[PDB]
Amino acid sequence: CIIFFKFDPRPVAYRLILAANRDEFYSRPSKLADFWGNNNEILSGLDMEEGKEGGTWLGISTRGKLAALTNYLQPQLDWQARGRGELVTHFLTTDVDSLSYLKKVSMEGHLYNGFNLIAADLSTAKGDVICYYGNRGEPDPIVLTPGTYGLSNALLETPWRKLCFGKQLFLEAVERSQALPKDVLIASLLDVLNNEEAQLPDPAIEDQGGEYVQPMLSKYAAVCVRCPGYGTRTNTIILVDADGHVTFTERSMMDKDLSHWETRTYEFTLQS
Repeated sequence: CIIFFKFDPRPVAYRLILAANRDEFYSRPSKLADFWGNNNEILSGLDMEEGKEGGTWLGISTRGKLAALTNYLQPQLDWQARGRGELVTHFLTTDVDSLSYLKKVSMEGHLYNGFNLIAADLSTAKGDVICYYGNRGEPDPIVLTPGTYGLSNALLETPWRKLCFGKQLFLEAVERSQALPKDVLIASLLDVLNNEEAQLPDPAIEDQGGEYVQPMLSKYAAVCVRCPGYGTRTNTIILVDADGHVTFTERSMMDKDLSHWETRTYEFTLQS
């Protein structure tokens, strides 16, 4: 997976520009993004793996909650651990602020396989807040300062070459698009997320992934990952403009087919 986001709580301009790839085994059942929840207020794709249905990796609510998760690359997993898909879902469905929520997750981080979690509260009145915690890094969640961040399958801002390369492409796309309609920005960011140029060698990927990543290395080290049976299945763009207007674009691989894709774009305004 790889996520880039620029956030600016005091637009002088977008409050949030987010571009994310979900990398996963192509066999894992998923539902394309649509609204769900008791008031139809949550927008996200959904995991449909048997026994883990309703988890997700990225979502936003019309009340302004946003969260995102990436797995931490490991040579071996604990198959008895709690599933990570509930971490985003539980934030989106409850009324706990991002920092308090991550503090509670941190107390239980040892119950999951490795993960990175971003949780955000978007409030046109109270001021946006974005926090970060991962259970393979420091124990305390942090409150992020405004800026442009990258997150892949190490920790926040770990300088994997694919992260550094993707971040520069992301920033260039934002700059190229500045004086143009939002459709150009979204198009430019979809192009970034489909860049398959591997950034190698990467000793950091090799060290963290051990033997597991060796047969994947030549493809894993790109923004858009194309491995046998595994790779970039979803491209998601989320824009929040200064007025709280949200645009959510999800492009999804269909029928396990690299030539079949479906993209959905939704618009809504953040509610107070």
